[PDB]
Amino acid sequence: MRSVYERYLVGVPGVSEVWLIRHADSYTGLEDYDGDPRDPALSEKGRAQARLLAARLAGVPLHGVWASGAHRAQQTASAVAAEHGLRVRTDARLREVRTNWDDGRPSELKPHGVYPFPEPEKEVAERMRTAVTAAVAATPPAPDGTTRVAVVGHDSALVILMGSLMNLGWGQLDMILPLTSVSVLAVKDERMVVRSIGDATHLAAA
Amino acid sequence: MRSVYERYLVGVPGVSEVWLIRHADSYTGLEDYDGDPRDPALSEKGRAQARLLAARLAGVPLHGVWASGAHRAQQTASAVAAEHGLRVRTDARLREVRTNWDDGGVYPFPEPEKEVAERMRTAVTAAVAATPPAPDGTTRVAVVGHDSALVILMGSLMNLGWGQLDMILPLTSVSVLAVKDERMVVRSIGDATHLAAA
Ligand code: NA
Repeated sequence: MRSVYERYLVGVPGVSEVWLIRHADSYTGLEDYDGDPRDPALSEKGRAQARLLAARLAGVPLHGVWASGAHRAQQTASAVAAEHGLRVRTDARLREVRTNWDDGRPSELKPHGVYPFPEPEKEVAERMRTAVTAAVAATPPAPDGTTRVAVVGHDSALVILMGSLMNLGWGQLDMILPLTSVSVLAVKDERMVVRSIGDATHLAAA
Repeated sequence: MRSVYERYLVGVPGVSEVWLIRHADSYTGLEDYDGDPRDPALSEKGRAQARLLAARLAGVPLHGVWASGAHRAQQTASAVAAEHGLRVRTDARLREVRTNWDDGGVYPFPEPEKEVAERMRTAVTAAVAATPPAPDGTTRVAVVGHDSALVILMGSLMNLGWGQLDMILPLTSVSVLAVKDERMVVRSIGDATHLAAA
């Protein structure tokens, strides 16, 4: 009967938490899209979100911080890591789904919910899952209590990961992850379970 | 994108926030509750969770606090409400789904799923309508309820059936809705990160 909470990773020894974080606001500070548009820094707004996120996470025990190689993810992760004495570790498997088609067009957003991206959903989920597993594997276990790892990534890849863990097809999990939102996973080896999704309540304060 | 944000009410102006909260731990002290097991107070562990939740929400503008008539919901709501000088308001429509059969995935309850969703959605709408708008900013109402009825509401708002939203809401978790009269959108689900705070 409690094989149902073995699959829920509840009351199970050696469960780690992964706090999936969408990066903060970018496209560069809005004097104009002044810098290199291919890898923009956080905007002035995004820098403020990243501060509120880093303050909220300052109060939590944290044992590793990972990000994609995108500047906007790195800069969000760096604010978080600095509150804890951690390095940011980088993994290309956390990059956003490929959105541009090779023939010249961008990815549409059909209402139906047929998956619209040129990189297949199962590929995105597999690299995201592998990254999450590898990050936990790379983190020494917390001295007391739950090993916790922050992972800073990108909206569509994060939702694709969470939907795959929840057995929900593209667009069934009909929500948009806020910038600097926190979604918590529970991880025990290759078992991985969604605990919470999309919380950006630290943006309510300021 | 313009149409997107209108679907999700993100960037739409007159949207209110409803922070749906599962009540804190109860059935209270020991194997043997010394109290009335039909309507238990929070446990020692539940009072601690409620303190953490109250400290988390102390820094958020809040304009109203509602709960079911269950003691464990009321006591959780009271701890939140006390940080803002608010009165706890009570609505029976926020009660847990009926769990017991009159005689004694597949939806397991005698109270059908759609009725639970309807009374929960109506309660949320009525609470927002009962809250004077914020002086400046988003009007925000905390609503303390029960795990199954909360998940049924969120699933119904996302056109998911029972079991598709395959999550259990932690005790004292916060799930945020965006509300505009009859439009109502799930923005976050199940966050109990204040219980990690050392
Ligand atoms: Na940088």
